[PDB]
Formats: sequence, C-alpha cells, structure tokens
Amino acid sequence: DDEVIRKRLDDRRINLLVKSFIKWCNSGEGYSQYQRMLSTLSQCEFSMGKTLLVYDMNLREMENYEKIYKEIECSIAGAHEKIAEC
Amino acid sequence: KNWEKSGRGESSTYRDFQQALYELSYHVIDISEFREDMILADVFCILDIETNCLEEFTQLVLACLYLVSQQFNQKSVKIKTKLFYKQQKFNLLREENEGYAKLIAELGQDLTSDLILENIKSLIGCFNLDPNRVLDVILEVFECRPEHDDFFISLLESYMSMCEPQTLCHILGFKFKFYQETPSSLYRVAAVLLQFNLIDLDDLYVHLLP
Amino acid sequence: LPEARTRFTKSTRNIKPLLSTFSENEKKCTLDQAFRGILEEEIINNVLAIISLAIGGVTSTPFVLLGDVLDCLPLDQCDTIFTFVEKNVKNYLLRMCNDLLRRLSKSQNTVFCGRIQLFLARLFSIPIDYNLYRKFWSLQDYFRNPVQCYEKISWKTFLKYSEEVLAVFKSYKLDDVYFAKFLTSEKLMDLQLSDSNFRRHILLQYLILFQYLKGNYVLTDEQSLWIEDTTKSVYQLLSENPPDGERFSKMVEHILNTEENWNSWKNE
Amino acid sequence: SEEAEVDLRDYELYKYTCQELQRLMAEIQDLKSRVAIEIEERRIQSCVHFMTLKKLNRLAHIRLKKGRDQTHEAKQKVDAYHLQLQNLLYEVMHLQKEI
Repeated sequence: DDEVIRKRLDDRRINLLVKSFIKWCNSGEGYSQYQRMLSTLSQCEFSMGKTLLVYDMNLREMENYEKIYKEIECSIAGAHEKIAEC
Repeated sequence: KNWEKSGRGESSTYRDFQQALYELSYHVIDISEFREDMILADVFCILDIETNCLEEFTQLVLACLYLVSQQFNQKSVKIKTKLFYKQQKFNLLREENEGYAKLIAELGQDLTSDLILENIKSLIGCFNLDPNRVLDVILEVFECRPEHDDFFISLLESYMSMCEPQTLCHILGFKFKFYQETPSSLYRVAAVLLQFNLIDLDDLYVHLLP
Repeated sequence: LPEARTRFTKSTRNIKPLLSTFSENEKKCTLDQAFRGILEEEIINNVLAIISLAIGGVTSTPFVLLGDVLDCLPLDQCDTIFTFVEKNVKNYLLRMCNDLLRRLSKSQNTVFCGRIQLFLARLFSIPIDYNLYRKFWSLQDYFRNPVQCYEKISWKTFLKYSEEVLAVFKSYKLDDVYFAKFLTSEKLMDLQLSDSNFRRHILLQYLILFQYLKGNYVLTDEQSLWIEDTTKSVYQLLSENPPDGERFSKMVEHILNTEENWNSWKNE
Repeated sequence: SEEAEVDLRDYELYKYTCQELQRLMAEIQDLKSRVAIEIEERRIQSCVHFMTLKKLNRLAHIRLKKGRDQTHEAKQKVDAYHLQLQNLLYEVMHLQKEI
C-alpha cells in the first residue's frame, strides 16, 4: 500500500495524459478529439524536454559540486597555512 | 495451431515485435503457458497490455487473474501533501532546540541592528525557524529589556519590512488573548508599538477582551 | 485550428501588439502552449521574466512557467527570478519554494534559505581528554533527540554525563565571520569553555528540554525531583553570568512562561 | 540498473520520441481523413505508440529521480566538507583573536 504509493512518484500528470488520450481514442467532434490529442502530445513533448533539461541541470550541479569540492580542498590548504600563521 | 506458430516465431525491430505480440494477445481476448515459455520486458509488456485492455468486463477480469499467476485515495493524498509540499516550519519551541537557544542567546548578549538581522536570517536558514515565532521571541526579549528601546524598534521596523504588516497585530492579539480567560510589561509593549505607528489601533482594540 | 496556433506563435513574437492581434478557452490554451514553447527556446538559447510579466499583465500560466524555469535554471538566474517574484507581490508557489529548499545545501545558501522562508511566511602533543569530548557531545545528541530520555540505560548515561559536565561547569567558575551551527573542535576544545555565550546555549537548551519533559511519556518521582533540583542549579549557574545574570534569568523565565501558553497549540 | 545508465548516456532518445510522435500524428491524420480492418490496424498501431510513450515516460521519470538522488548525495558530501572547512576557519579566526 504505502510502498506502491511512494513508488507512484509529474508521474501522475503523464499517467493522466496517457489515460485521457486512451479514453478519447476509445470514444473515437472527431476533429476536436484529434486536436485535443495533438495538444496532449505537445504537452508530453514539453514534459520530455523538461525532463531532459532537468537531467542536464543535475549534471551541471554535479560539476559545480566537484568544483566546490576542489575549492574546499584549496580552503583546507589555506587552513593549514593559517595554522602555520597561528 | 496458428497461435503456437506465431508465438514460436516471435532496438526498433525487437520493440516492434514485442508490440505486435502485445496486440495479438489483446486481440485474443492458456496464453500464460506460452508467456512463461520464453522475460522482464515480457512482464512489462503484459502489464501495459492489461492497462490498455482495462482502459479499452468479466472475460478481461478473468484474463487478468489468470495472467497474474476508497480510503486509499485519502491515504495517497495525505502522503503526497506531506512529502511534496509540507509547511515544515518547526514552530513551537522545542522542535528546533539549538535554533531557539542560539536565537535567545544572541538576543540577550551584551550591548548594529543589521548584523543581528543577518544573524537571525542565517539562523532561520540553518535551523528552519518559523518567522512568526522568531518575531514573538524578539517581542518578548524586547519586553524584558525595557532599557534599549530604539534599537529593538529599528530591528522590528526592518524585520516587518520583509513580512506582512498584520503579523504583529495578530501576534499581539494572541499574547493578550492568552491572559483573558496581563502584566504591565505587555501593555507597555503594545503602547510603544502603537506610539511609533507600527500597528494600527483597530486590530489591537478588536483583540481586547471587554 | 492549428492555424490559430501559428497565428499565436507569430503575434507573440511590445505588449500592445499581441494585445491587439488577439482580438475561447481553447485559444488561451494554445497561447499558453506557445508561451511554454518560447520559454523553452529562451532557456535553451532575463527576458523570461519579461514574458511572464507580459502574460500576467494580459490577465494561471505564469506560476507553471516559474516552476518550470526554476526547475531548469540552477543557481544564479534562479536567485534573480526569486527576487523578481518577491517583488511581484497559489499552491504552485509552495511547490517551487519546497523544491528550492530541497535543492539548497544550507552550506553557503543560508541567507537564500532565510529569504525563501520569510517569503513563505509573508504568503499566509597536547593532552586531550577525548572522553570528556565524547561525554559533552553525547549530551548534545541527547539534546537533539528528546525521546531518548525514556529508556533505562539511556536515561542513566544521560544523568551520568550531565552530572559530570555540570560539575565541571561549576568547578570552572570563569568569573569574568559567523558560526550558525556547533563547531566540534577536537583540537581547540577550550575556547568554547571561555565563552559565556556557549554556556548560555548549553543551559538554555537544558531549560527547554526540562520544560518539554514536564509538559507512556511518564517519569519517575525521583527523576522529577532530580529535574527540579537541576533546574535550580541551572538558574544558579545562569545567575553567575557577569553581564546581568539575574536580568537574563528573569528574561528566560518570562520566555519559558510564555512557552506554556504557546504549548496550548492555538490552532483555532 | 546499469541498463538505465547506459540508455541515458548513449538526444537520440528524444529524436526517437519525436519520430514516434510524428508516426502517431500521421496515424491520427489517417483516421481523421478516413474499412474496419484498416481502422483496427491503425488502432493497434496507435495503442502500441501509446504504450511506447508510457514506457519512455516511466524510464525518464526514474532516470530523473536517480539523478536528483545522486545530486543530493553529492550536495550532502560537499556540505560535510564545507562544515569541516568552516570548523577549521573558525579555529584559525579564534586563534588569531586570542593571539
């Protein structure tokens, strides 16, 4: 129960979009349904692009964290120098 | 025997073949044996086919049971509302032990309001102190130290610059409603705030008992 | 009808031009789609705030736009856009702020965390006794978790370390660039002893802990008498503080008195 | 789990996504321009496209979750290193203040 609820994790939005598409298709006014399907597919394309952008942002954040770790190593070296100064 | 031959016969081409097998199984409307004869991709395709068929009766329910080999709604709503967007302010006093301890130890030091403002912002950020409780503790320290008045008045003016003006009114109303069901210090604080025009008379007057 | 989508993409590329070319909800939906698309174009290739302001002045969408942008823009334009939203003054705002709080490290973004929370509020060699260090910071761990003061060995070790540490406190008798969190300095170990504010931190934590404990979940009568006696000794120690010891003690007394009122959970 | 990292490492996935979206657009244009056998074939291909889209969305969401988790772990490591460096700097500052 709780495990599946947690694994559900957005995902609900894409699932609802796919479900609405399947429902409209099973129902298939037809031009309006095709246009709604096109709207849903464009929304899904925007969601895929957003996921790709989020992955790129995570990669850039990892790179920045590596740079900050190098900076913290330099700060520890400066702390040893300040220990000599102390 | 055509079904057995089709099953024995059959990543673009592989995905196409898997989708074709799923479509054939959907058009079937015993297949479990052939499914187990050959994977995790097969299990995922079976789950997708079951979801689509549920989207697209008794026969379908029986097929799902064979292939298997209300309060939940509110529970999921609570789980998502807690995980995704929780207030998580550590309001009262004792949740953030280090936080309020260091806050009061910073307010009670020997006696520059900008430095204390930045220190309080840093403490809020590090220990997740609720802003309203911070303002309450500040007002109380202002009560117990009635010598340094203008300093805390500039601090209260700068702090309320970054908050809603009606927070002070409601907080004073709470601190007065507590004693309803009232020392001189409480009245002194409200009088000082009213004099320097920090809060209007209407809200405080409404909060009073008589 | 997709001709209307093309017309919207055209007339959207200052504000009065699109305001006039717009002269029904499906059209608004296609326009929001075009807004998202051009925002994606901008972020791939600031002006995003300009477009969000244009849409807001046209008026929904802008909250979704800010959410997507803050999910995309990692650090700096994220700060600029957050300041912009601060200047702008529903649940989407809460989602954005929570995602930001979950992304920040609280290591060098502390002031930014404070700003986010304030906005959320505006919404609604040398001989070292390593064993003494162990005792002190295990006491600190007890401070971190109050529920640990209910078992037998836990409460016993807490009492032992507390008695030893307070005995050292009383026997010290001092009689005399910002650190937000505690600094566990195994080589210094001593400059925190000389600071009276450090002792104030420790004793105020003690007082809040005892106040919560007095407010399962039951105690022994001997333990409660121990709590009262230690409260008295803590007040004695706070009085020993050279700068207005008794004034500070009375201030903390008023604080912890108001604490009882705050414990009434004024949800109404 | 290595299969997910391999598929994420090696834009081609987004191109195949957009190509299947073009396929689905061609099929819905065929249905809008349009026999029961062709309608059933077409519907089967549309359902296959929908299933492929669902699987791709699930894979992308899982990859995003894993990436965010790794980033959070790196952030915690950097914060620990920064706290150690801050303790060192506090020690140096207090030693300069006492001396």
